[PDB]
Amino acid sequence: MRKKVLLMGRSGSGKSSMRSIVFSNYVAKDTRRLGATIDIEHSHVRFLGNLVLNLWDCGGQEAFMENYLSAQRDHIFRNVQVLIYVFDVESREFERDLVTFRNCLEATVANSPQARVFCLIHKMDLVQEDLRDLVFEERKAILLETSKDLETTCLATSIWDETLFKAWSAIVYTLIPNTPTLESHLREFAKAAEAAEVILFERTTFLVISSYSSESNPATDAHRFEKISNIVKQFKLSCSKMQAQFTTFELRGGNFSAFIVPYTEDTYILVVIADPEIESAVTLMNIQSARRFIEASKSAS
Amino acid sequence: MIKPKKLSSLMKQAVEETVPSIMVFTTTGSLLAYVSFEDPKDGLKRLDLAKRVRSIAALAGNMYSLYTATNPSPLVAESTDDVIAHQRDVLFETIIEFERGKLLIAAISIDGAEDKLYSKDPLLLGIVGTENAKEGMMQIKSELLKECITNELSTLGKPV
Amino acid sequence: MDSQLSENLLKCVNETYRGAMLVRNGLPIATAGDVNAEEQRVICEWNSNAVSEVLHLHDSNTKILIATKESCVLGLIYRNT
Amino acid sequence: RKIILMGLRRSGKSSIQKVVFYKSVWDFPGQVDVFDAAFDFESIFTQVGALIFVIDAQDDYLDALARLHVTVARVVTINPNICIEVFIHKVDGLSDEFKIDTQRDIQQRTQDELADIGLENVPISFHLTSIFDHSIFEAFSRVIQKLIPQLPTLENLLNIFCSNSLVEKAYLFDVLSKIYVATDSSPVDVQSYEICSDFIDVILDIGSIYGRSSQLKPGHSPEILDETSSVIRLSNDLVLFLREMNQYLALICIVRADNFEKSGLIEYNVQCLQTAIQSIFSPRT
Amino acid sequence: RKREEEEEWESKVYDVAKNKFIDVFSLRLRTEAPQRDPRDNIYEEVLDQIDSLNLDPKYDVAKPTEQETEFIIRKLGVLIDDINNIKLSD
Ligand SMILES: Nc1nc2c(ncn2[C@@H]2O[C@H](COP(=O)(O)OP(=O)(O)O)[C@@H](O)[C@H]2O)c(=O)[nH]1
Ligand SMILES: Nc1nc2c(ncn2[C@@H]2O[C@H](COP(=O)(O)OP(=O)(O)O)[C@@H](O)[C@H]2O)c(=O)[nH]1
Ligand SMILES: [Mg+2]
Repeated sequence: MRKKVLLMGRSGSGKSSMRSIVFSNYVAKDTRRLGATIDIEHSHVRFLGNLVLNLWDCGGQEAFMENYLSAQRDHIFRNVQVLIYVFDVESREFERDLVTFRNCLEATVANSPQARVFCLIHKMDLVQEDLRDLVFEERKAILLETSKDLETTCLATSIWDETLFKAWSAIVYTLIPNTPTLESHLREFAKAAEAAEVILFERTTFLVISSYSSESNPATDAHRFEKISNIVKQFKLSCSKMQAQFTTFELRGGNFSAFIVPYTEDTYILVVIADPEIESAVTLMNIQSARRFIEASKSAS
Repeated sequence: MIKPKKLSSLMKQAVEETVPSIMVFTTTGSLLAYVSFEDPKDGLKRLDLAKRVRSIAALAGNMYSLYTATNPSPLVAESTDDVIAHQRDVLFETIIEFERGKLLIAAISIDGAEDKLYSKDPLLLGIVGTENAKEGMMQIKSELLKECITNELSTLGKPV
Repeated sequence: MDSQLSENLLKCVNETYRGAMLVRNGLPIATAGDVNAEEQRVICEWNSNAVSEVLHLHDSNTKILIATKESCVLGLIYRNT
Repeated sequence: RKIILMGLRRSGKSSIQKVVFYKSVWDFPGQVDVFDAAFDFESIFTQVGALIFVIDAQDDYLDALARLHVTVARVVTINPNICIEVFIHKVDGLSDEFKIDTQRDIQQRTQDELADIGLENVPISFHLTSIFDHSIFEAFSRVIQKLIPQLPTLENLLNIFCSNSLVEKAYLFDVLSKIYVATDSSPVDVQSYEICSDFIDVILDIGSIYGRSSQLKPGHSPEILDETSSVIRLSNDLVLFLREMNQYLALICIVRADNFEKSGLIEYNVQCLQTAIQSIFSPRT
Repeated sequence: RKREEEEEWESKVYDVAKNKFIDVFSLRLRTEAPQRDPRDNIYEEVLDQIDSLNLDPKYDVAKPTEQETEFIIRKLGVLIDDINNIKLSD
């Protein structure tokens, strides 16, 4: 199963930085040494087994993207699953960006009429904090006026905080099929194991595939998933400095207990128990019961 | 899936004055569930009791694991070698007597499957006694708790 | 300890048998009356072929009524005087 | 007692307090030194037991060495119980051959002028620091170990705990500053110290996310919370585990997973070490 | 005058924590070892030559009457029924 994802945007908007940080295990300080992307850099990402993401890291320069809409129009915009257009919020040519975004939208509608548009308004860390909301809603009122042709969500991203993983989790959540089945599986696992919060990650990129939070969840932060993803990616890089693979995490807090163990061959599961009376050794094989069940299910199938 | 509240309700009815604590743990000392005679109301009165029960289970699992590699069954009952071939025995009860208490470690033979929810470590039932406790009543309580926990854990391998 | 076994053990003790001693083949299960100053280990270690015996210590004056069937021994404590 | 971070201009002191202190440490500026009477230097230097001088390795340091020597003479004439440490800084851009030659040149230039002055009784230590590495945390830990008068008792306790429990390496971190109060007699690997420093980051961040109910109650917690204990098993037959010792301390130990099969005995020895540490650090008569 | 009392306190609590530890390395299978002292066994015979106590279990047997035998065989059967009538739930 191949999904074709377009990564378009203006010159210097930061598309290769997002591709390197999310998929190629870069950090934010290492993207300053990234060179210019000449034409299109095709990337194949093995994400959740049989599903393969075709990432088309297109060049953002003007002579490249005049060539994209004229000669390579049939090669690029045909069979497009997700179109990602990246907007630099510190760009002084936003009216020049809107016309090019309209041209890319017109080519995408004329070639692949069943596609989803994501407008990532990048470089939000260069905007001061109290102005970081009403500026973004200023652009979000424009692009949603522009993008009435297809389904479009606009997200404010930056590589120096947790919003990048939220945006890329929202991007790859639509590409994963049968997500109500995984949501029902996580709901039944949290009901069976008496867990407050069950979050399923990916093994390599650590993007949040699915999550389920019960009413007994002690966490009140709405941006906790991408924060935990950043935590486990930083610790995976710390383990990879020692040439070792992180396998299991166990915690016993004052009122909680968090367990990060591998679930499938391509996932990690975070299980949080809100009851301190439940020991670690009960939950650490309560997860293994479901792991043995899905191994027995996937052995026959 | 194992419900520790079900195990606590199952072991709460087998607790008297002479038997303060009944706990279920693994051979590595990892505690699963435990009960007590009096329920503490203070937080620290729960914490020191939980630390004491965890230390008791941690020492008792290693004290069971020291004796599990010894087979004294050929050194009794002089008969033919087929009887010795029928003597593949595993430890199932262990009673330790002190001045100010008694300890009983019994391995719970879990049914269902040989690899259902344990990786070659049987669950151990730890029964703590006192000076006025009697060891024969502890064996009856141990076999009742074993035959109830085994039927309770016979429905393991819970799906999704 | 069950309530019906407790009242049965209270029915064991009377003004004649001043002490009741319930024991398995090797381990005690229930005590009533004055069971102290030895007179319990000799009941626990006791084993014989027959089923009905009367035993008293030759360095004491306590006479014990002992029955054994189905791997369960009942001991009754009363003074020889 | 306080810690004074001396040095010259563009030596790296403000970046040190940005990395370590900003995630009693005082930063005197690179100018208006002890010859100037802008501050009561003799009153401050009596109450200060640790003096740290930051020396840039890339820049010329002979004027910095003369300022260091007159500052050492000033603080020895103030009090004889001060500890002097030298922080060789900005070694991130230097090669592996350059660091050893710079350390040898700085130590040979300093320890002979110490004999030329005549104050050979005082001990002066030398440290290789860089703000982009974790060597600044290790150097500040070795500075802090001199000020604590309870270091050999904790070190002997960690030695007998590592020998008894088959623990390869143990540290007594402070979780707020990632500075270890005590360690055992075995040397500190940088690959071990990086994962031991980031273990606290993972624990504190997950406990900040999910420790919202009770935890930070303004009046009082109705139930006393458990100590924060964690276990991480790695793929290279090594297990890292933490146990919260005090309100600000923790004990991270590195143990092989062959020796972590008997984790209950290690847990009992951790509890006995917790009792020993809480009885040492309690107020007494 | 007060630091030495603190040092003595730390020495005695170090001795307490040293005595309270568990030697994990001694707690392993040190078996399949050759013998060390197979000669010092004559102390067993020269101490247990007699030592005034080789005495059998005493329980000096008198003969029971049929009334007490009938009483105890009636009591032991219903106590055995009480034993096998046990239950975990009340
Ligand atoms: N402050 C800030 N800088 C960014 C962000 N994203 C990217 N950058 C910087 O902007 C540059 C963008 O270069 P690049 O990713 O190659 O642009 P591209 O050719 O459109 O892919 C990088 O060197 C980054 O250092 C961001 O979110 N915030
Ligand atoms: N790249 C790099 N720069 C450093 C390092 N240490 C210090 N610096 C720089 O050197 C400057 C030193 O300033 P500093 O002496 O601390 O300012 P002061 O405390 O006010 O005197 C800082 O602004 C840092 O940017 C290092 O290890 N690497
Ligand atoms: Mg690019």
